Amino acid sequence: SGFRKMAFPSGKVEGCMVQVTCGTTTLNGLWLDDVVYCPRHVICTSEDMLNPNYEDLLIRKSNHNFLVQAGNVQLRVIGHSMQNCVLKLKVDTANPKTPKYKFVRIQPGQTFSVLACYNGSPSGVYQCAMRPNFTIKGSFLNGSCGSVGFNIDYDCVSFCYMHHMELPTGVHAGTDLEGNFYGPFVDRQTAQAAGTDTTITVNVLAWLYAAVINGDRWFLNRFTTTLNDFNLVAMKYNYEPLTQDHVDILGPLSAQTGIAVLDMCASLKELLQNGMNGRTILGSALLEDEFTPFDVVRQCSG
Amino acid sequence: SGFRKMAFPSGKVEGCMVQVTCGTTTLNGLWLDDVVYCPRHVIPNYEDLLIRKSNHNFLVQAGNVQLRVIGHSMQNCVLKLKVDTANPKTPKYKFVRIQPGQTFSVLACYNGSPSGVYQCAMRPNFTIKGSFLNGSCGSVGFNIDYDCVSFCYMHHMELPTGVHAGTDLEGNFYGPFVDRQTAQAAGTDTTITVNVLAWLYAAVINGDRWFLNRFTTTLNDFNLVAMKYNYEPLTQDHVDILGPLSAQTGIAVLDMCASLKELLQNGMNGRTILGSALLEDEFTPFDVVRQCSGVTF
Ligand SMILES: O=C1N(c2cncc3ccccc23)CCC[C@]12CCOc1ccc(Cl)cc12
Ligand SMILES: O=C1N(c2cncc3ccccc23)CCC[C@]12CCOc1ccc(Cl)cc12
Ligand SMILES: [Cl-]
Ligand SMILES: [Cl-]
Repeated sequence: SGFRKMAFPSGKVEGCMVQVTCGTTTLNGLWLDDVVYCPRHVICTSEDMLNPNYEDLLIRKSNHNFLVQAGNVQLRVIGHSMQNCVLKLKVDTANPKTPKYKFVRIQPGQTFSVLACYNGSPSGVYQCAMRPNFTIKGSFLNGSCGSVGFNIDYDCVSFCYMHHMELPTGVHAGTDLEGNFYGPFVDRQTAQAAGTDTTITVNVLAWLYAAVINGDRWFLNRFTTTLNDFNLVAMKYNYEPLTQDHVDILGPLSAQTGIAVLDMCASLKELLQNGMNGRTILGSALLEDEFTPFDVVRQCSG
Repeated sequence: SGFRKMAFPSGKVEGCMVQVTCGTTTLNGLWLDDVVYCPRHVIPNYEDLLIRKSNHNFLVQAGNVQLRVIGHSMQNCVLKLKVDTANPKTPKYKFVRIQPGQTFSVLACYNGSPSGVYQCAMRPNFTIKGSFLNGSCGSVGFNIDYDCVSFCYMHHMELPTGVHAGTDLEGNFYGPFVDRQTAQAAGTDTTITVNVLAWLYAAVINGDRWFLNRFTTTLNDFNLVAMKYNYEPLTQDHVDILGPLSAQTGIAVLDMCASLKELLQNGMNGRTILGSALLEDEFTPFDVVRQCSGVTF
C-alpha cells in the first residue's frame, strides 16, 4: 500500500556522469562506451549565444579544447562531432560502468527520472513528466546542463532527455539523446516562451485508479459519459483531450478495479466541477498528472 | 529554478542490495563488508526460532551469485548474517538513528533488486508514508553526506492504515511497534512545523510570495496556534536552524510563522505554493538549502 512519486534507482546513470569543460563553460556529459554526450552550447562564448553558428564554432575547436573529467581522472578527447543539438566527444577510454542502454524519444505525458548533476557529480534524483507543451517542470540551477532523464527496463537504461535550457517561467527545455529538442525550442538565447500548459488527462485517470486500488473511493459516482462529452468538459478545464488510445491503455486498470474508463471519466468530470471539498486523494489536494498508466501498474502490482 | 521532492542518488546503496531467503520467506538484505543485515522476521520467540536455524538455511543471493552464510546473530529486530565474501561495493557508511521530522531516501527493493527511489520523512508518530508491497521488507532508508551513506531505516511492516513501520540499522523500531502480527495502529499524526516553514522559504526563493504578510508573532503565540492545528511545537532550535533561510530571503522566522498562522486560520483560497494546495512538510531546512544551492555526491 501507499502511493509515492517514485524515481528509478540512479546507480546505472551515476556511473555515466562526467564533467565537460570548454573554455569558461562547465556542464555535465553522459559517458557511454567511448563517447561523451553533452549539450552543444558548451562550445558557446558570451558574444555568441543569441545567434550561434554551432558548425562554425565547432570547426574552430580541437580535441584538446574539450576537458572531460570522470571522477578525479581526466579523459582524453580523440574526436568530436555534432548531432543536432548534442555534442559527441569521442574519448580514448570506454566507460567500464556502461550499462545496457537505449536512446528513446518520448511523447508528452510520459514520465522519467532526472539525475540532477553539477560539475559531473550527481546531487539528486526526482521524477518528471514531459508536459504537453514539451517542457519539464524540473529542479535545475545553472551548471545542471547535460543532466539526463531516463527510465529503467529490467537492466536497460532508456535515456530520454538531456537538459539544455530554462525558460523565463522557470520551466525546462531539452533534447532526446540524438540532440532533437522536445518542443519548438532552440538552443539560442532568443526570446522563447513555453506554450500554455494543459493537464495530462490519461495520467490523472491512472492516478484515480491508483487511489481506488489503495482504498480511496469517495470520488466515485453512479455516472458514465461519452468520450466526446468528457472531452468537451475536459477542454474547459485545460485538460488534454482523451483519445481512444488512452481509453485502451487504461483497460487493465479498469478490469482490475471494475470501474469502466468512461465511468472513471465521469468521476473526473465531477471532481473538476466540485473540487475536492477539503478532502485529498492519495495525500494530494490537487489532481496528480505525473503518473502514467504504466507507472500505476508498476507501483501497485509490481 | 524549480522545487522537487528529491531523493539522494541511490547508486552507493544499490551495490549493497541482496536477496535473503529463509524457508518460504524471501526479502531484502543490506550487504556491507562481510555482513548481510535484514529484518529478523525472515526466520514469536526469535531467540528460540534462530537457535533452530543453521547457516545453510539462509540463502543469500547477490545478483546471480549465491553468497555463503558462515554465521548468524541477532541485534534487536535485525538479523546479521555473516558471509564469507566482503562486498567489494561497500561504500563509506554509518548507522544513524534519525529523529521525527527528519527526511531520508528509500530504495524500494523486491527480491534483492532495486525498483525505485523516493524521498520521505519520519512522521512525528514514527511511521513513514511509504510505498511498499509484499516483498519490500529489508528495503533501506538513507542520507548521503559527501561520500558517506548514513543508513537510517530498514523496512519491516505495513500498518492497517497503509503507513509503514521499521527500525534503524541496529534493529530498534522507530515508534511503539513490535515485529509480530498483533493489534498495532499508527498514532495520531501531526505536521512537521519546521519543515513547512523551510518549504515556505523554498517557495519564496522560487518566486512564490503571495502568502507573505507584514505581521510577526511571538514563538509562544505561534505555538498556541500551531497546537490547535495538530502542528508540532516550534522550538528555539528550529528557529536557529531556519536562520540561513531567513537571512537569504529577508524574512524573519517569526515573520514566516505569522504567514503560516494565517495560512492555517484562512486556507490557501484557491491559490497554491510550489504547485501544492497543501502545506508540504517533508523538506527539512537542510533539504531546502541543499536543493536551492546544488550540493553534489
Ligand atoms: O538556460 C540556460 N541555462 C540554464 C539551464 N537550466 C537551468 C538554469 C537555471 C538558472 C539559470 C540558467 C539555467 C544555462 C545555460 C545557458 C542558458 C541561459 C539562458 O539562455 C539560454 C538559451 C538557450 C539555452 Cl540551450 C541555454 C541557455
Ligand atoms: O507487514 C508485513 N508485510 C508487509 C510489509 N510492507 C508492506 C506490505 C504491503 C502489503 C502486505 C504486506 C506488507 C510483509 C509480511 C509481514 C507483515 C504482514 C503483516 O504482519 C506483520 C507483522 C509484523 C511485521 Cl514486522 C511484518 C508483518
Ligand atoms: Cl513515450
Ligand atoms: Cl541551514
